[PDB]
Amino acid sequence: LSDEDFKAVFGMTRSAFANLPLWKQQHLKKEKGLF
Repeated sequence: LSDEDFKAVFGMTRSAFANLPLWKQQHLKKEKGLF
């Protein structure tokens, strides 16, 4: 994903996303249908 894609998809920056606990990364992806 591009940096702006991360912002559009997750409502936070790439680095912010990568800094979340893994359960939370997984949940934020799964609720959108992502892997």
